[PDB]
Amino acid sequence: MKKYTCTVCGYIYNPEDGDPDNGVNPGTDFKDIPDDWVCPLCGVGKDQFEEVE
Ligand SMILES: [Co+2]
Repeated sequence: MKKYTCTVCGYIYNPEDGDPDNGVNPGTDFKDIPDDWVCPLCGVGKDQFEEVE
């Protein structure tokens, strides 16, 4: 699975780690994260993220 970065603040979503404090368990692909989730650091929505390639 691919890493995704927040293009506003630089937070990296790592699917191996998830974001468990906000209910995103380890092993969750970015596409499967609920669409109301926001960047844990800067608070922007998923639409400001992009695949790290
Ligand atoms: Co951010």
